[PDB]
Amino acid sequence: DMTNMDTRTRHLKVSNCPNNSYALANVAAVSPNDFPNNIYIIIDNLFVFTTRHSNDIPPGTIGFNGNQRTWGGWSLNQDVQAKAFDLFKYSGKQSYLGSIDIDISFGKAVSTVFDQDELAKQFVRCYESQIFSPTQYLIMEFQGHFFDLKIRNVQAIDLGDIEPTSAVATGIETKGILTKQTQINFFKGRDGLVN
Amino acid sequence: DMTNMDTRTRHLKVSNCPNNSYALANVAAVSPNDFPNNIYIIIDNLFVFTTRHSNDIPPGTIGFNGNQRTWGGWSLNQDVQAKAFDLFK
Amino acid sequence: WYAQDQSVALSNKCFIKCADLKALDGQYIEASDIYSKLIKSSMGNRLSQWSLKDYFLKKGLCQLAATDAVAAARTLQEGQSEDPNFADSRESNFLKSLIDAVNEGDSEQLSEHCKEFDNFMRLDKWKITILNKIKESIQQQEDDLL
Repeated sequence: DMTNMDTRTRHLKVSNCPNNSYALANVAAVSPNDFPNNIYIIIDNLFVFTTRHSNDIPPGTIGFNGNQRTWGGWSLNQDVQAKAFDLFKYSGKQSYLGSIDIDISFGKAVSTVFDQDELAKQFVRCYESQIFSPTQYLIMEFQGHFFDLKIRNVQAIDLGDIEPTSAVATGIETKGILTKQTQINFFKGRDGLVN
Repeated sequence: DMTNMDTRTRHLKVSNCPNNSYALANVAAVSPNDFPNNIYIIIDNLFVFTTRHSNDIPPGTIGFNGNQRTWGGWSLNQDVQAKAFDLFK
Repeated sequence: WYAQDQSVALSNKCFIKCADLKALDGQYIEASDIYSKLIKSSMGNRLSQWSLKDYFLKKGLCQLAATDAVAAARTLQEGQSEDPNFADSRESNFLKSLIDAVNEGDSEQLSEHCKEFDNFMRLDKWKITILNKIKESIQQQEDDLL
């Protein structure tokens, strides 16, 4: 519910993620004072994240896992400007994901065929109700195997298009919230090993 | 002694093993309120494990090591059903 | 106090050993900061050129022991762009290859690069301890990886 919330810019210094749970949640770990919980924030007007409260992160600092930092091109202890991001006001109507495409990547590799459905199920289960843009690196653990998941392309549609008429867009600009009905496609990883 | 036991099913979460020593121990580490000590418990009617009391795991959750997950093809935080076991019958 | 006395050389030497002890004792960020101080104080002097050639590498190594790969990357880029001699120096190439190996998380490749660096320039205990710490960080990463 974003009808009533502040959107002021706050200067937060990127830091190490506190533990693997927050990284596995695909959330920006922020102090309770910095931002409420489970709310969308955009940094640099480019990278959208969902806040999660963490008592180990003092006010004035933002916490990120490694993949998000590599995606953001941020160094440790570097300032970034973060504002509250409203997808509904931003995209207007292309606020849902019609089809989302992800690289799945693994020395511990496995050659067996991977059935996309379980990856889709567990991915959505872990990261439901989150704003997603293309080219996003993430870490996700499956059957004891750690994978890096790199969103290729996001197709953004409004809730109501029976036939998807929005082109599969690769730009960071397009954004949509993940839902069960999203057409999730997987292909070979950053590693190129996953079959 | 396995003659008497609560055989009722419980929904337990998969988690990282509490430490390497427990992974070596090859015992399902459970809280005292969960189930007795030194007794065989089956999970999904297929995966058998030996309970051992463990205060670090709260009631209602089960700890696993990577080998057991990989045997079961399970991801972390996965919800599974656990019951008592008796091989002799 | 040597900086207060305007004695460049005494301060530079004391800073070298100070950063050495700080990096070897686990305190990478402050040691790299002192190496940045050494770089700035020694920049533009033809007598301390060789020292600079070493400094950039040492700073990158310390920042890489602190799991800040981007920090070693900027340290290397600063060394290449600011110091022409270090740009063509084997130290710069060793630092890029260390950065690349840790980017891939390929401990084998890292071990190899230590071997070639030893092959032409015998490595010092300071760098061995730091690089062992980086490898063991790949191994702690491996422990995380389950």
